[PDB]
Amino acid sequence: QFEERHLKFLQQLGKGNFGSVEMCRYDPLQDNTGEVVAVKKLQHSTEEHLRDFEREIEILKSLQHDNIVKYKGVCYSRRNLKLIMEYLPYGSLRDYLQKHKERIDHIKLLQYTSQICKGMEYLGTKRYIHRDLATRNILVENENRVKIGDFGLTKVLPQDKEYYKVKSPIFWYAPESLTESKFSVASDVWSFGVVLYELFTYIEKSKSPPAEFMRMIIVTHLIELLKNNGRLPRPDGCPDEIYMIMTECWNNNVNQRPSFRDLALRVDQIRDNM
Ligand SMILES: Cn1cc(-c2cn3nccc3c(-c3cnn(C4(CC#N)CN(CC(F)(F)F)C4)c3)n2)cn1
Repeated sequence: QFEERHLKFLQQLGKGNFGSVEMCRYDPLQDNTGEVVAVKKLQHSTEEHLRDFEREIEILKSLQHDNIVKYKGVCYSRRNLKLIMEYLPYGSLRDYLQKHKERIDHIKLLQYTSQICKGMEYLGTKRYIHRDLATRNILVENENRVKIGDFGLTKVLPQDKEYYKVKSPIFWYAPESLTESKFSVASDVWSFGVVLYELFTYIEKSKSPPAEFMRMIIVTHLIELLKNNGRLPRPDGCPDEIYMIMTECWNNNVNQRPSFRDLALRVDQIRDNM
């Protein structure tokens, strides 16, 4: 339990469609000497958004893993519920890699890739489908650790099904998520391939998945493009096996995409060889 009176707004960290993350000092002693935390809150007073936010909070609370942002608790002002989590001083991987592209080499990129795989494999064991796997949702803990930092779109698989139908980051979506709104471990694997692309292009704005797909061309055009095996290009200086991994994640057939256990095995091998 966290007291609103002891939660001191420090700075804006990020913003989404219906939420925002802030850096706060949590100090019961009242002299700004306590612990710095990250706080997620909703933008406005809504019921459909609030119901989704409560489900998201219970999803995060249920997760305990080295590569998943740590849940700390909740803060009530009932409405207006706030999610308290650990603050990761280096911020998003999307921004971090854009800022330090000169200093980060392929071994480091493969270290981050492996950790994303491990975090994803753990989601799988819980039957959770992330649905929003992108570098913007990965946070940097330190130079040797990244964590999946947001679960706003995360769904729980039905007990008897390998997919969840929910009626959007379209440039990261698998074809069946675009055509049939079907989300699975396999569509999270497709999105992982897009993350691998993002990392090996060092977040070059002109080479981003929206930039590239729009040049190759909206949901209707993207469906046709993917059906005709239009794909993101090979990033400049890409190691051969990393491009083959991307290609395999992007198979139109759900059943021919690799597993997260196997991606972790393959990425660790490519990294060890270099
Ligand atoms: C120096 N520095 C540190 C940070 C920092 C630290 N932390 N520690 C926890 C979370 C963050 C974040 C952060 C930024 N964006 N995000 C999100 C995407 C994701 N992970 C979640 N948000 C979703 C919505 F709540 F806004 F809806 C966007 C999170 N930024 C920014 N600059």
